[PDB]
Amino acid sequence: QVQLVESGGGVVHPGGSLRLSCAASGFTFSDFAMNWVRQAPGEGLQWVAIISYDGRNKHFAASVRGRFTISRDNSKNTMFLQMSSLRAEDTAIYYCATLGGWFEEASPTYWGRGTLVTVSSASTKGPSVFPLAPSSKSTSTAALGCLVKDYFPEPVTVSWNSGALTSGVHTFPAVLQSSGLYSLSSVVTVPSSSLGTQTYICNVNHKPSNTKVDKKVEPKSC
Amino acid sequence: SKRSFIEDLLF
Amino acid sequence: EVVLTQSPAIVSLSPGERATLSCRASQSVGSRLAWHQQKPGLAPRVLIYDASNRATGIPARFSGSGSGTDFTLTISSIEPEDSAVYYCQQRGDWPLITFGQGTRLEIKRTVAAPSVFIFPPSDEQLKSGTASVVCLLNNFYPREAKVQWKVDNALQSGNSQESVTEQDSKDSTYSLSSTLTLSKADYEKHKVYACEVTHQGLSSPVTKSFNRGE
Repeated sequence: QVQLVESGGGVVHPGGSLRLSCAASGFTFSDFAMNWVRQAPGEGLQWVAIISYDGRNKHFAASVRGRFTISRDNSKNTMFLQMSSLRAEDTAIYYCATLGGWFEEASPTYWGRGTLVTVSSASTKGPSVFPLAPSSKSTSTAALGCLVKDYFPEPVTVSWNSGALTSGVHTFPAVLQSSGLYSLSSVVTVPSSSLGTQTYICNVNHKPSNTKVDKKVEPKSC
Repeated sequence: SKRSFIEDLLF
Repeated sequence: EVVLTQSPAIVSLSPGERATLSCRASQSVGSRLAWHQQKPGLAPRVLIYDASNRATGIPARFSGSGSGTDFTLTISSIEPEDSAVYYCQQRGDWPLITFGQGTRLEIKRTVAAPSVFIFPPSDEQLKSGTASVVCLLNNFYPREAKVQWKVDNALQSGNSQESVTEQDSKDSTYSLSSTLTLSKADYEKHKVYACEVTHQGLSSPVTKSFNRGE
């Protein structure tokens, strides 16, 4: 299958530089012009840059022109976006994509998975995982969860019982607290009859700061 | 190349 | 150069009905217009290309139309799975690609009252100096919900933060979590910690309280 995978995302200090790469597979890379598209935390798509099939034609949106450079290697099916003089507005999810070309018959549109870039002077800090234990806060089913507090930057991924527990899980979107740190919570509804019998472990992954924290949430005495 | 010649016009 | 404007900003509709999304271009772009779908949390996916042609794996309920300056995307039998944001994108100025600001489709469903659960702070966090009290509202519709923390019948402010999951693709509900962050000292100085929920599914405002050490 066709695949576009971006890499290089991370936190970068304001004014600093970061280099994003896009690995292509499953299609003739050298035939397609390649774009970068970015998306602010809750905003829409914003086109950023385009690199021609051969690599001698480039264009950049005015807001990143003079700070971003773009390159491609058709022998590795890779493309690179070199960002410099980064500022707060550049904080986004960054996608690489083919967006139809210029032919009368539009060429296929592929979208990458995307990579997160955070432009911030704050330091990378791992999560403190605190239990949300089941208690008399149940209906008929019981709710339990994990509180992921004071981490930077995003993403954290939460799975339950190593992904075996998927039904009923809700991982709320992360919120930036008054401290410049992120707080997230993940919950799951389970049968109350299994609280004394079945172990429930939340698996918090924070790839930015090196941490994999596993927390067992035990029912409260209640 | 042909295609490159037109793409220079577009750019 | 080619600005795309999308209307409406938001559209809420019941399943099986028909949505019509508009994208107007500041200058003619012929048929060189495409529609993308993004379910938030996931990357975009092309939906319509050349303004009327479906892309791979796109069901036939989706249909595009128009040319020149006016364009429409039509969804005929709305499914809950179509809860998403839709973007239009022109390629007429091929070195200069532009996107529209986006249009969100929310699926209407029967009104569902929230399941409200309170979570006392964990002793482990308490000895760190902070107390986080979590109020969870689970599987409700519509989205509009008012969550108000009260400590010893004293309404709170500035010390709460809320986060809403995206609308679920199958049951069309929302879930909300309000987090009350407190000092270890202020927490131990009070007894009644409540979370009052106001919602269309509730006949009267509902208060969810726990008494510290009780």
